[PDB]
Amino acid sequence: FTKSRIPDKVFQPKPEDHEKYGGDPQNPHKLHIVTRIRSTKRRPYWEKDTIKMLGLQKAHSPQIHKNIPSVNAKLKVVKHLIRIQPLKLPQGLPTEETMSSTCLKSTGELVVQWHLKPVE
Amino acid sequence: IPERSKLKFVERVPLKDIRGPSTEATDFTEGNFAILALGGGYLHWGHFEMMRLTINRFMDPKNMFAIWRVPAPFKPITRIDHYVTPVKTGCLVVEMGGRCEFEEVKGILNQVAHKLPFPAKAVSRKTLERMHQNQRERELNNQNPWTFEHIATANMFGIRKFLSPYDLTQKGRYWGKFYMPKRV
RNA sequence: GUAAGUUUAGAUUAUAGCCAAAAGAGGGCUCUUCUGGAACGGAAAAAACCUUUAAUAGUGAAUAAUUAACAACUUAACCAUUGAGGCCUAAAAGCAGCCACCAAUAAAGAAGCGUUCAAGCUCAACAUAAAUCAAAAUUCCAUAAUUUA
RNA sequence: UCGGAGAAAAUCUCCGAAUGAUUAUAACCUAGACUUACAAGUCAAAGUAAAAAUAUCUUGACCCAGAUAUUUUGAUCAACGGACCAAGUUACCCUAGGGAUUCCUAUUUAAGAGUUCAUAUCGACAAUUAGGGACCUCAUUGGAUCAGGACAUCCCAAUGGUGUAGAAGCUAUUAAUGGUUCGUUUGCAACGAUUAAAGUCCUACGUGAUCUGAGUUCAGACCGGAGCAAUCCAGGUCGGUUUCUAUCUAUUUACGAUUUCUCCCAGUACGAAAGGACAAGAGAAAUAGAGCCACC
Ligand SMILES: [Mg+2]
Ligand SMILES: [Mg+2]
Ligand SMILES: [Mg+2]
Ligand SMILES: [Mg+2]
Ligand SMILES: [Mg+2]
Ligand SMILES: [Mg+2]
Ligand SMILES: [Mg+2]
Ligand SMILES: [Mg+2]
Ligand SMILES: [Mg+2]
Ligand SMILES: [Mg+2]
Ligand SMILES: [Mg+2]
Ligand SMILES: [Mg+2]
Ligand SMILES: [Mg+2]
Ligand SMILES: [Mg+2]
Ligand SMILES: [Mg+2]
Repeated sequence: FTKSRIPDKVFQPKPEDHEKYGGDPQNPHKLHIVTRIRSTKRRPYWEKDTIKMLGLQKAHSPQIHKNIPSVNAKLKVVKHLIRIQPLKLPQGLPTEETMSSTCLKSTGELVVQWHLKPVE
Repeated sequence: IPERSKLKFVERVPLKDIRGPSTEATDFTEGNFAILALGGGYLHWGHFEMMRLTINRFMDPKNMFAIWRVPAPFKPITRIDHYVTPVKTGCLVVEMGGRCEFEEVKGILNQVAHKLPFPAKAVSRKTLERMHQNQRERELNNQNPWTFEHIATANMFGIRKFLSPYDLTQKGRYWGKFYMPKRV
């Protein structure tokens, strides 16, 4: 049992894949939302290390990571233990005023105005 | 009709060998009817005699002929007690041909196949072609999105912890010395 | 991406593992290397399989794994015409045996078989109508159950 | 102990060394490294000195003793990290502990057997993810009592087939019902006389806090064979002490029968004769179970 190298074809999407997941092959998203959803117990030690490097020690708690190849390379190692979701900014990036009023939704949207009131 | 229609004699004295898909004797050469190995097994000289005696007696020299499609026993066995000829699933053990239909040779070939050390079947050129066509047809029209190769190759689910390195090549069709036809 | 690492000083204990999975080497076992494990949950009971970041109070909540699962494909009722084809066994009849592989016809070669051989019981013709697979030893051992989205 | 070759680095497959001859005689000093637990072991620029560059080819510490006039030499210490120098035997034994106590058979196939005829009865090659059993050497199980259970059936019972005329048999299905003897020589068998039959196995030899003979196996003693002896042998033989008051669990108060022979049918059916049935029906015993005492 040794580390495996996945064929490059796995990470080359198909036209229907873009339709299903609703992601444009151009203007790719910038930030990942990564959550660990399985345990590192009974997994090889290299998988254990990458999980600690990425900060996913606690399960079901989301961490933000750069959508850059070096980060992606580690994520591919632990692809089976995590869920990757594209961070969305419906109302734009938070500013100094809106830093204290943010909330990350389950949908993947970081809203900058969080009122806890009926939409009305 | 070849002059030496009858099967020739075989000399008594000259793990992966049977653990994968065959690469030899998989195609009809001269005959139209032959016995197809459906599993991995060792053919010792005793099996060779049964094939030789049974086939030779029934076949008609005027209209029938036969040939051997496997080498003579060469692999040593120790308690050098005797030598066994290895065979892989998909191999054609013996080939028959002549101005006869398959139905005539079905009974003898099937009877001979039953007594072989490994599962086997009697297949003509048409039947072997049909089997391959059905295999390809099943793969193309399969309605299961997931397949063994994609999960294993992509290491989805952390599966390769439980898989052997050879499993990726076989793709689940072959387990140990057994061949699973329906398994796509 | 991340927070560890080298050197200096001090110091014991340890030096017999266990089981699963993977590749080899000897020859089922037995050596060698690589990976994981040590539930309070599930697999029945279950150190070693799967789910599980530590340990706290709460008469809250969302979830993970989760011994269960739904045999497999045409006879119908009919009709059968010689010089015994020769020769090795008197002579060998579709037909002891061997070789020709035979005769007209609307239509028939001799299939089993019968025959010392021919007895002939009568297959195929003519002539009529339709037609390969996938859940032994104390005393059985949860109970039951085919359809409500 | 170390070195060379393969397996290919864990144990296996093979060869050699405890040097050998050749020789230009191969100096001193000193960066950086290899290897390595320690110890030992490797390679080497620069500088200097000799000469007129070169050593080529294929291994044992410390101590302690020496030899020369600083220089040197001492191991089948080979159990090869090496005790300066020590062997047998014990069944007379002891203490501290650790352990243990091919051939069937059932399926599938069917050349050949069976005058003819594969499968009445069988049967080659094989098929079952099928069930059981260096030159020499060798060591728990009977019986008694009481039995529980399996069925892969030994007898009793119901049937299919036959190369089943009857009678005897053969083969297969079904069935676990009750039964399945007494002795002789025996140490494992070997026989005698019977029976309807004297089944095959499982229960930790089923069962030693129920009993008993061996064996394991010793303290004594002989032969035979070893060894200088003590002793020894998986070689003989004769002799030879294991006790237990039951604390717990469990258990201690009915049944509705098996087999054999004779008689009859009938010396008939059958059959050339020889020989010789079935069912139906009646009567005797044997054993087991449950009781009883008029007689003996
Ligand atoms: Mg050193
Ligand atoms: Mg120099
Ligand atoms: Mg020593
Ligand atoms: Mg030593
Ligand atoms: Mg004595
Ligand atoms: Mg009993
Ligand atoms: Mg039975
Ligand atoms: Mg007792
Ligand atoms: Mg008592
Ligand atoms: Mg004495
Ligand atoms: Mg005595
Ligand atoms: Mg006495
Ligand atoms: Mg004695
Ligand atoms: Mg009592
Ligand atoms: Mg009667």
